[PDB]
Amino acid sequence: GKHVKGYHYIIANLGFTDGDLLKIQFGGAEVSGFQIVDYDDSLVSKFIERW
Amino acid sequence: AINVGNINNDKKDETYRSLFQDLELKKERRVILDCERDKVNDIVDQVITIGKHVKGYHYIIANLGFTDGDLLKIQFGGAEVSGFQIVDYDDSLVSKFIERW
Repeated sequence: GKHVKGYHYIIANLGFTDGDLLKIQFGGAEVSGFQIVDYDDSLVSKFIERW
Repeated sequence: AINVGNINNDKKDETYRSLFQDLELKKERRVILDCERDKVNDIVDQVITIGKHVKGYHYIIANLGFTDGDLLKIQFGGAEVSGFQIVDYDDSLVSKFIERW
C-alpha cells in the first residue's frame, strides 16, 4: 500500500506504455515515465493496426 | 447503509470508485459488508486498486465463510479485518474429514 496519494514514482525506461500501466492508474499516486514510441504518432498507429 | 445490489457487469468499475468517493464523504474508516462470498472477492479487488486498505481502515465480513475465500491478498495492507467462521479446521472430526477430502 505505498501507491496512494502522497507517493510519486518515475519510470526510467523509454517504454512507459509498453508495460502494463493501468494497475496504478487509480492509486492516486502520480506516476511519470518516458515514451520513445509515441503511440500517438501517425506512423505508429498504422503500425499498431497491422501489429 | 449503501445498497450495493443493483449493478451490472459492464459499468462495474465506475459505480465502485464513485461509491468510495461517497464513503469518502463520511470519511468512513469502518465498513461492514454482509454479502455473499461471490460478491465478497469482487468488492475486495477494487478496494486495493484505489488503495483503501492501509493502516487506518477496519472491515467486518458478515458471513460464515471467512477463511472459505482467499485472504492472503489483503494480508499485507495495514487495515484490520474481521469476520466469522463456523467450520473449525482444528477439530479432529474435520481433520479426519480434511485428511480424506
